[PDB]
Amino acid sequence: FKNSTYSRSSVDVLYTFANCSGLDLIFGLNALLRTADLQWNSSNAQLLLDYCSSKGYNISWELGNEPNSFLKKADIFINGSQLGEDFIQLHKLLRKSTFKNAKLYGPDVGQPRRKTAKMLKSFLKAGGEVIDSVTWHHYYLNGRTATREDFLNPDVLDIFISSVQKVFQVVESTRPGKKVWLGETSSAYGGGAPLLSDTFAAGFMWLDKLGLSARMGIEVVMRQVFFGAGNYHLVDENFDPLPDYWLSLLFKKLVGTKVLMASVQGSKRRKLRVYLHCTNTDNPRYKEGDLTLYAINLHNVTKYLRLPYPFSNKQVDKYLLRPLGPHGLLSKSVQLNGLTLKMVDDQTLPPLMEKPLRPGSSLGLPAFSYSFFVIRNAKVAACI
Amino acid sequence: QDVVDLDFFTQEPLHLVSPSFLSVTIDANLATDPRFLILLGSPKLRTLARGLSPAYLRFGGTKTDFLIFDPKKE
Ligand SMILES: *[C@@H]1O[C@H](CO[C@@H]2O[C@@H](C)[C@@H](O)[C@@H](O)[C@@H]2O)[C@@H](O)[C@H](O)[C@H]1NC(C)=O
Ligand SMILES: *[C@@H]1[C@H](O)[C@@H](O)[C@H](O[C@@H]2C[C@@H](O)[C@H](O)[C@@H](CO)O2)[C@@H](C(=O)O)[C@H]1O
Ligand SMILES: *[C@@H]1O[C@H](CO)[C@@H](O)[C@H](O)[C@H]1NC(C)=O
Ligand SMILES: *[C@@H]1O[C@H](CO)[C@@H](O)[C@H](O)[C@H]1NC(C)=O
Ligand SMILES: *[C@@H]1O[C@H](CO)[C@@H](O)[C@H](O)[C@H]1NC(C)=O
Ligand SMILES: *[C@@H]1O[C@H](CO)[C@@H](O)[C@H](O)[C@H]1NC(C)=O
Ligand SMILES: [Cl-]
Ligand SMILES: [Cl-]
Repeated sequence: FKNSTYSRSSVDVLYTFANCSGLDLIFGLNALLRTADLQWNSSNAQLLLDYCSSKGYNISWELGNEPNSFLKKADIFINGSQLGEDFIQLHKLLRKSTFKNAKLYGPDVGQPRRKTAKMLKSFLKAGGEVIDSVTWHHYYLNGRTATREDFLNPDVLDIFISSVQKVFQVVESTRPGKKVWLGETSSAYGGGAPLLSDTFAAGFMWLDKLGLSARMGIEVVMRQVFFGAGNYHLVDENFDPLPDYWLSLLFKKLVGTKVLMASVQGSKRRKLRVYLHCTNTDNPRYKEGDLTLYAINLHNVTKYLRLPYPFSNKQVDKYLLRPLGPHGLLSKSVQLNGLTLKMVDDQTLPPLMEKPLRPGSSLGLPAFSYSFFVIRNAKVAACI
Repeated sequence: QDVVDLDFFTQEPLHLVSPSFLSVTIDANLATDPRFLILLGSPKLRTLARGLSPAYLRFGGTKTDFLIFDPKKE
């Protein structure tokens, strides 16, 4: 890994892309700029903070990426204590800037291996007072070795639960109640699994990760990547959306901020994975008290879900995603309720069209599929 | 039997996620592409980006720790 420079121009491209897209930019600062005695050298960050101030850019900050592997990446070891002190120094710089209330997130550690958990714990002891959220990273697989079977394996999906429990064990011991974010996450590291991370088959891991993150207390999940060289991109090299972009858009239209719980009465409780939130109230079709159920079927047959009292006879809207043939789960095209999802034109997203079910029918979920179901007139007090 | 009974807990919210719960990254490496300006300037890509608003966009990656700001560069 070689040092590279970037220009005011690059900063403007990035800020403008975020600003004109309605996204909130978080900019990671270079943590490997070190003084004689291995303190963070804040002088380059200072130049960037000055420049961003002078342009009225509203930007949030991070310092370093995966500091746990600095020794491997750059033959420099920074312990969590020191990194905490480095974050304290960035916080003082932000407080003296024109955006004195700017947010600071970190430390963007990898998933909690023994040595990473130790670094995170010492970082939160030293620097935890000045971060607005704890960021950590998660991948299920190595993109080089990942198989199609891995992407469909509930034993692979389930490992994420132990990672989340281990991060919360460190946070609750050092900074109880601090918000916990996934700062970088996807199916597979090393740029994704060729012919897998860009397909319908990637959607099992992405929708399960969202479900479990919400259920377990993770407040924000940051998908590696929106756009880029890695085939875990949501949008390909031709600016065409891949199935995970359509999955992500549908999740945003349907799923609300209030997290509830669903479970399957069977003991098996594998391969059939269920999540329940309040419906997104910004959705104009739906109303206060509506529920959004989402479900993953990793069985090789259709399953039929029955809603409990008092939701059994409610009007339900189905939003079932299935691949466009002929490449099955390895397709880069998806249908919603049997309609291919495609841009109308370069400026126009299509409508995402519900399929109303007959009231009191069981919820059909084909083999190797995922679906959202909105329960209309659910009248759930907790959602109102 | 392929029929499955669901149990729902609806008493109270167990958690509150950010409205930006589903956020995205751009890898820091993408700023070393000579076409950075053309790519992020794409009207088509901005339409897709707007679709995911509200969201955080994290500009970060391995390259975060190998990028130096140079105010003289053009
Ligand atoms: C399908 O998967 C089988 C194991 O899963 C179980 O059997 C199927 C038929 C479903 O009822 C599922 O709900 C069960 O958990 C395999 O043993 C079998 O070889 C696979 N393929 C078939 C039968 O088509
Ligand atoms: C998290 C890192 O922070 C990411 O930078 C990294 O991806 C980058 C960019 C990607 O295109 C490239 O294939 C990989 C590995 O060379 O580096 C993530 C990853 O996919 O490994 C992850 O480590
Ligand atoms: C990057 O820059 C710093 C100081 O500007 C220098 O000490 C370091 O050797 C450089 N890192 C690499 C990997 O070349
Ligand atoms: C930090 O880096 C700058 C320029 O790269 C250097 O000239 C300066 O002396 C360094 N500051 C400290 C305190 O080591
Ligand atoms: C910056 O952005 C967020 C909205 O995404 C907002 O909460 C905050 O008030 C803004 N800060 C300033 C000083 O404009
Ligand atoms: C962490 O590193 C700093 C800076 O090199 C050092 O002075 C300190 O003693 C180390 N902390 C621990 C707990 O080893
Ligand atoms: Cl450490
Ligand atoms: Cl990239």
